[PDB]
Amino acid sequence: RARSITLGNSTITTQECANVVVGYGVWPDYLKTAEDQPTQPDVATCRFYTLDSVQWQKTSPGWWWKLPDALSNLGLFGQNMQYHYLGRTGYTVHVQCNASKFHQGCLLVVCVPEAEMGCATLDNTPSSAELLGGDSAKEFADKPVASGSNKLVQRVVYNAGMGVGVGNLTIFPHQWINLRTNNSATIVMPYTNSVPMDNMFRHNNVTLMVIPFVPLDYCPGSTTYVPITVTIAPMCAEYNGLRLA
Amino acid sequence: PGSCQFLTSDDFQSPSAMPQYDVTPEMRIPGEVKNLMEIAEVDSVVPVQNVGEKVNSMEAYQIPVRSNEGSGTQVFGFPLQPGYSSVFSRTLLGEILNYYTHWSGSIKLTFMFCGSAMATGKFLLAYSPPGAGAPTKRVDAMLGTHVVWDVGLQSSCVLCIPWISQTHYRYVTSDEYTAGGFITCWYQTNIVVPADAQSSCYIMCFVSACNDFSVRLLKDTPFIS
Amino acid sequence: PGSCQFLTSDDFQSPSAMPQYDVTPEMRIPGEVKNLMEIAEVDSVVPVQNVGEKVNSMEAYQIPVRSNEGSGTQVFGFPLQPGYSSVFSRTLLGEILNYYTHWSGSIKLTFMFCGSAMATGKFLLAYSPPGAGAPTKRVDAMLGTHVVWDVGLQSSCVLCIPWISQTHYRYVTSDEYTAGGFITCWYQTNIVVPADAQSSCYIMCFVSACNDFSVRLLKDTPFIS
Amino acid sequence: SESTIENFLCRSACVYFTEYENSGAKRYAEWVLTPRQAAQLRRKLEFFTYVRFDLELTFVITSTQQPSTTQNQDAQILTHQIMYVPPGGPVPDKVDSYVWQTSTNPSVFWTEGNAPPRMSIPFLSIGNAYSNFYDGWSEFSRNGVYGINTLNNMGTLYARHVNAGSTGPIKSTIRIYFKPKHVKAWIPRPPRLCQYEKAKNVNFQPSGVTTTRQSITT
Amino acid sequence: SESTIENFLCRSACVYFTEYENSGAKRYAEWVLTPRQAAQLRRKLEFFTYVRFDLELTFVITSTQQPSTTQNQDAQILTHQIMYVPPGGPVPDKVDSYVWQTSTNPSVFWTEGNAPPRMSIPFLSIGNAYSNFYDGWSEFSRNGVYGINTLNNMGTLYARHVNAGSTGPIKSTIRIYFKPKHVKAWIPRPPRLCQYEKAKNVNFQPSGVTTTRQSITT
Repeated sequence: RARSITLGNSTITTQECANVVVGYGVWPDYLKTAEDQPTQPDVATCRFYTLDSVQWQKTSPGWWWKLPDALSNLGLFGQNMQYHYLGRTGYTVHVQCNASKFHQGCLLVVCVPEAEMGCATLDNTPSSAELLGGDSAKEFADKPVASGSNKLVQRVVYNAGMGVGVGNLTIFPHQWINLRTNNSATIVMPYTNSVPMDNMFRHNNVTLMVIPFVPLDYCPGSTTYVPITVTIAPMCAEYNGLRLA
Repeated sequence: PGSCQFLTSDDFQSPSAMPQYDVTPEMRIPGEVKNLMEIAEVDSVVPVQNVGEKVNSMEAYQIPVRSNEGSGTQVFGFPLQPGYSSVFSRTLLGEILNYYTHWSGSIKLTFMFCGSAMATGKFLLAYSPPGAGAPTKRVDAMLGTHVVWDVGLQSSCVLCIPWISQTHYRYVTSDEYTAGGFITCWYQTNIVVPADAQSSCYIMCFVSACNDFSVRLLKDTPFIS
Repeated sequence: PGSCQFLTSDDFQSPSAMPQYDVTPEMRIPGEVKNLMEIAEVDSVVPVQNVGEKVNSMEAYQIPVRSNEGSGTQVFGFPLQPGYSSVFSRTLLGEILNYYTHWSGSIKLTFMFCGSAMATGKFLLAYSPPGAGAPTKRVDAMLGTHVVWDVGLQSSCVLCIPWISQTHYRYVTSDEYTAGGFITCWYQTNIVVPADAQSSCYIMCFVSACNDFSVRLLKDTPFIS
Repeated sequence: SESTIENFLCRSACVYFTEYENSGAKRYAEWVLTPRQAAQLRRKLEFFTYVRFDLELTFVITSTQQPSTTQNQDAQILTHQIMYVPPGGPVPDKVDSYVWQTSTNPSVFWTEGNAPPRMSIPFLSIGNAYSNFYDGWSEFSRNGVYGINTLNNMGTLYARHVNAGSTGPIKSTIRIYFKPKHVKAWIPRPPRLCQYEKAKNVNFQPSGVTTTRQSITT
Repeated sequence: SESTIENFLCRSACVYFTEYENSGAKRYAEWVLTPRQAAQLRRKLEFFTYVRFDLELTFVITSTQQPSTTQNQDAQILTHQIMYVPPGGPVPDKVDSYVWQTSTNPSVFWTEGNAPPRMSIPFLSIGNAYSNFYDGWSEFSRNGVYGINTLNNMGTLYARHVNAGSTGPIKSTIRIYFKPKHVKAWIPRPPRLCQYEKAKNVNFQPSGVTTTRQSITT
């Protein structure tokens, strides 16, 4: 049997058992300086924003979506980021994947905080175009990016673009997806940052990475892809007060 | 004797360069690390197939399983020393253990069969005691501390190997360690798949730690050049 | 390590050069300063019209208001950073704030219309939020945090702008600060005077501080050459 | 017990070595406080995202007699001045500048032949924690460089010779030791794996996952 | 908290630098105690009308070997004497005078190579507070200069070489640090705005009120 979770206008279908993964044992609650720093909360912003689906094929390295940037163009969240300046928010990823019993694979859904990416050329830093992809996921690469006089972000799948071992990414809140057992993944991310409030257009709070460790395999005749689908809901988001004390 | 000398490892009180300056109070940031042992207790994917160009790719982690030509053939095998060993020296556990000169404890191993929901087989995970050598055949492996793992019923098998300790000083690289055990996998039965289902499937391994783990005499990391 | 060294910022006990000498007892002199914040809470006239030779005169302080050619035209405007800003860097508030590297708090602004007792008009004092740019027209200003100030009824209007903090390190001079708000004045209505009464009148501004003001990391003053 | 962060990140590490003279073009030293130059300490610090700590600086100053041909020498005792410029403070453009006298820069005078000079710097962030990793731009405009928050500024360190001791040339070397204190760390992250290239960025060259072996059954 | 006058007017500021030798015309230093010479500290003191405080004087004495051609040198350790002449006290006319021996002038002898010498002077006014600003004449008669009260006299400071160390020439520089203590301030007054000219008067050159801008709507 399935379930339905209605947040505002949106409604989404989920399994009775969802095994939610709270980020660091902390639920994304509100903020606990009077007139000097007034703050105003926004509620309607909370709702289920469904991003474009991505086709998972046999030759598919991985994907990455910056959580503040991805919704920077959709509904109130896209608007509020343009109007208010300082804002703090928490998230609830809902990576769902549908494939038959005759498909086989494995995916790692990991929420990485402060994922500072590397650059092909050691001398310079990556351009925001090759770093930020709006209304569309950014893909990894199998072979290393050719270095030269360019600002291409390093995108090899094994180094993960942060220059670490991709087998150790488990340290961060994560969840595996075995196409023979688990079919979805839920991760609740609290607000992780040095400051109580930060500018949302100049700093990405969390990064969502989905990398297939085991390649998708199927027999000739089955559907030749698997449509991974991501749903993001901003949680307990508050912004600065534009009033006058 | 022992005064008016600068010792790098000493704990004394120092005169503050800038006094009368109010430091910012602390806030609640999620996920505060108290001890390094907690990090070493998160399961990390283990590159079992670090053979040739497999390391410079993503197939190093996945272990290939083929139904054909496996009546009783070995699937994989590696010694049981975390730090100093090609298969475990780069995991989280191994990276924490490459900082200390003396470490003893127990290791947890988790295997996850990643294949179709319609594939069934059996495997024979055997644990060789430290002094004893790796088993030559499937029978030798059975006459020991084995675990028959059926992938139709359970999709994941967990082990808890004890008697794991430092085997050498500084840093050494060696296959078949004398004072360390060996974990090997044997094809008890072959992979049985129906029509229109891939019979080639892969496994994955995750190494963790346990409550009974000690680490002493911190030193320099050998991975820095 | 850390002894037999002279550190300029240290608090130790010193041997008195002249002991056995009775210092004169203290008396009651009026107006004892306890903290520098009290000084920063006295309203100071703000040179809004620091344009050209206006600074080297007395007309820098006064703001000129003309009834003619002001159906909806802007009267004045300036960013909201006290220290480091031509309009506020020389007031009492700005002079205290140019000693500290980190300061946050709220600013009080008072406008006093200085004209005949027979002149009536309206003004539209608008406050732009930090990120938002200064308003282009009177409508843009109205669709925000405005205060319609009628000079017939009230002769003085007071504001209390919050979210005021340090925007740069060291010392910078810049018009239109990115992380600071803008205060602008618009002619809602024109100055209506009877016969035998001057229609050209002036305004004045007074900047103060508030109870919620902090100042840390004292440094050198940049006005000394 | 030895794995607590207080016992893991509180080791006196040498982070800078230079030399200044009483004569010639080189006459003073400077070093912007930054902990990313020594890779042995950088790799340990990069196990966590946000770290909050205090610094205990120890300086080892040794002077050697430079080879020369100046006759009739008879040196006096050398006195050094180490001026620590706090964030947002004036910095000297030359040795005999008027910035060495400013009162808000806590300089320490030390006379040759005693216990080494040492001063402690408190948490200097205007925020609540230093950020080892930053996933943003320094400025809202495109001009701002990527991954360089202006909130991890620990200041700068200038050293010089208060007086020229003798008439001959003398070269003095200064070694700086970094000892973090009261260390709190949040959000642990995976080790480097790759080698370091620069001190300003996380740029790297793609490398293998681990070292190879003869076979999977070996 | 950092804005209390105790945290605003208690910074070690260098207020005097000179040099004296063991041979030649220059043989001693002198400096009438007065806090109006360093503009960085004068401008802070001039925020209040009457200030009452105590003084902690720190002297940094360093000796360099002057270039010379005297052969067969072998210096001994140098000893300096810093004599602080209290208000209304005898002052030396030469180095080898008989005023250096007087017992009411608290001189301090310091041998080269130790911690710097330091002495504390108490409130020396015969009145109840030092007057930063005076709106009167020093004397009832026209002879009295304007704005110079004779009640802010903090004394004078003389330094010399107790003995000539070697047979060669040596020049010793003395830096004086001013640290006010127990500071009480009354009647706050506006900042300087104009630049300083002399140390004895408030004379100034008329200047603008502030810096200019393009327009009133800018």
